[PDB]
Amino acid sequence: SVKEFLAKAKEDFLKKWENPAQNTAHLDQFERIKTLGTGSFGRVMLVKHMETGNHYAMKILDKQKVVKLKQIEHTLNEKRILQAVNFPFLVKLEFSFKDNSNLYMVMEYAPGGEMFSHLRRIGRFSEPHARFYAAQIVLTFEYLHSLDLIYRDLKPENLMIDQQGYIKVTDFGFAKRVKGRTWTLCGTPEYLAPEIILSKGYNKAVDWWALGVLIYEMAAGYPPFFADQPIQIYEKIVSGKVRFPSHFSSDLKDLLRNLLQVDLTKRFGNLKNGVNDIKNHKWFATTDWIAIYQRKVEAPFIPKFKGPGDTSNFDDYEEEEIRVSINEKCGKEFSEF
Amino acid sequence: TTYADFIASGRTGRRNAIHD
Ligand SMILES: O=C(c1cccc(Cl)c1)[C@H]1CNC[C@@H]1c1ccc2c(=O)[nH]cnc2c1
Repeated sequence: SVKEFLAKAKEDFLKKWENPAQNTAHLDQFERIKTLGTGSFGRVMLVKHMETGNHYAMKILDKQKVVKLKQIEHTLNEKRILQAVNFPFLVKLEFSFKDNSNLYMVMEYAPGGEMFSHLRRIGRFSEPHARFYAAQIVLTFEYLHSLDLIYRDLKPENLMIDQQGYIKVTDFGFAKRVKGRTWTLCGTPEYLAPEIILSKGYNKAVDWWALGVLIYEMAAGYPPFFADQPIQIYEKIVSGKVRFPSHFSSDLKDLLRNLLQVDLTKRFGNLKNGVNDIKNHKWFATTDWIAIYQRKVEAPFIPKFKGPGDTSNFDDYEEEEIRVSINEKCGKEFSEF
Repeated sequence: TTYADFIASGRTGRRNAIHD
């Protein structure tokens, strides 16, 4: 059903895109519990919806800090896109609202924690393990790209593991709906396509370059381009000569040579055959793409569970009180949120 | 080894985005 869904999906997304849901909950409806992660101008907390008992992950963003770091349009992008999309491997936005000081996005909670945690701990994933995850990302990008959405921040830190061991892509902070090309220098250094670094203008093909980095990092335990400083990483990316671990299969290597491809006219995902150049690659020969979509494949790794509200798969973070000023801040800037 | 070089680097923890 990786065809029938896409058709109905565009019509549904466009309606929500053009008429976004707004102000669908209030802060006092949630018991805040624990910080699950942190960002440039906020944090994500585990919360319990008191009325239903459900647990959620609440993203809290300081309006003033968003403005100061000129992320207003990016933040409006994030919420407008998240409220409009629907796909098995995307976190759900359940509620959103704002108060005098903050913006709130209440999302689905992924008890399995971040892929990043597991990947660093174990060192690296086997190729079948990496393939299982990578298949979900390919399907997700097929979906997003069908909607003229670019994602622009793929990395293990932004991929949650759910109770069944399947991926939930989170963190739509740099997502953008764009027909044609765009120019913002954004993303994470290790994952940036050369087009981005060279400020040439770029398109959805940067996400497929990022898929190449992700698969490399999953199977190797380290990314293809690393250094101590971003500029040194950028220098390696633009030079662009990837070298593979000796344990990489010939098939994996061929796939990565076609994803980590500087030439847009040759990069898989960006040819006339689109995503099927990837789906049909020999490395994915064993993958049942429909089974993956239907979540009927046995996950390689099911996280250690516990009664909802358990956060064993998360790092501990310094807790801070959520202050709400008696005066409204940046109201005009975030009018449509 | 490349792995040992990665582990000795300053970028084995969570990586910050850039913007823009
Ligand atoms: O904490 C986070 C974050 C992401 C963007 C901005 C700010 Cl302020 C914080 C993200 C970043 N990487 C993952 C983290 C996170 C943690 C848990 C969940 C979750 O359970 N559901 C949905 N999104 C999450 C994001």
